[PDB]
Amino acid sequence: YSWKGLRAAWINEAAFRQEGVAVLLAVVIACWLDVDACTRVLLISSVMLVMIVELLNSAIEAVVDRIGSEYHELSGRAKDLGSAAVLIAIIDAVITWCILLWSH
Amino acid sequence: TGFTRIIKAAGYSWKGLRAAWINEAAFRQEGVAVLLAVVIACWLDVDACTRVLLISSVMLVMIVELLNSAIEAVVDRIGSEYHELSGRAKDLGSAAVLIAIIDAVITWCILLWSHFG
Amino acid sequence: FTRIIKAAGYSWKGLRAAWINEAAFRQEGVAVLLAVVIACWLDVDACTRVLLISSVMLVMIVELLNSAIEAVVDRIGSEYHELSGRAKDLGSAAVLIAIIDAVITWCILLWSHF
Ligand SMILES: CCCCCCCC/C=C\CCCCCCCC(=O)OC[C@H](O)CO
Repeated sequence: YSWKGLRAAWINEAAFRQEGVAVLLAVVIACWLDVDACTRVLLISSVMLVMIVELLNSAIEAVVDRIGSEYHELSGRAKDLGSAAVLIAIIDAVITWCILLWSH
Repeated sequence: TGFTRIIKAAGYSWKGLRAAWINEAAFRQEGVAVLLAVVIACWLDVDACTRVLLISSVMLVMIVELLNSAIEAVVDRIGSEYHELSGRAKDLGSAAVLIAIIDAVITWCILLWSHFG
Repeated sequence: FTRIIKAAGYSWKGLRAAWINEAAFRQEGVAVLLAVVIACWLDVDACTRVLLISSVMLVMIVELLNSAIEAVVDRIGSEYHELSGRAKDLGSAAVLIAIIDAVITWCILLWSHF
């Protein structure tokens, strides 16, 4: 269950690949710069959160497709809603870094 | 076509935000509360760590609520095919949102009560 | 206040159902209680105390959403006879990242604290 999903998300969508490399990249940047623990955590928790949400949205997209092939207005709403949840996570993480980084 | 997809899903997301605000009423109310909290945190005299924690905590609520709205949208969709509905998934979704708000409340209280006397 | 009690009730019904049905959620429940007690016990600043709790809270949030997704699939697969756990896999991956995030948070904070 755990690892099975992580791989499929990495093989299929760049939206997870781009954030995936970002997560690794963010951790490196956080550890290199001399900041306090709270700042170190907030920078990686933000980027990892986007990955967390992206995985959940990817689960939503998977269910919608399994049910039917009809272009229904409710199922289409679901994939859009989940897509918005990731957007906020991206926005939140971007806002997070900018606020914290502006010191440096 | 990677550059093209950047605006593709941007359209989906923006359409999702519109869809949430119009249909979901709980998203409307929390958004009011959240947007207020964000502005307050943006004008509060606090450190960057405190400022982020104040904004992120209420932002998560919006993120969770959106996922709950997506989940409910699937249950409501499936409700077309099958007559009976436990509502067990929707209850879990509501639970998740609750914990988010609880977290946001606890985060704010702890951060303020320390920052303040 | 007309409908907000109903919403909260739904949230309670879900929490109680998750506590009984899923024993993994039971483990995460104590983890939050632990995090709260540990953070309040140890002499730490507000920002650190929040991050310790918020991490474990985040896991619990994701687990509830994951359990909600699984509850959807378990309704579908029961009647469709179609059994492809693409959703339960991605859903479980999302929880794992929450776990990892909590561990790193607890590591990074406590390592700089001591
Ligand atoms: C350094 C701090 C800021 C960066 C780190 C935090 C943000 C996540 C990383 C990259 C954003 C670009 C990659 C994602 C591109 C869009 C993905 C997308 O739209 O995915 C479809 C849908 O929105 C969901 O399923």
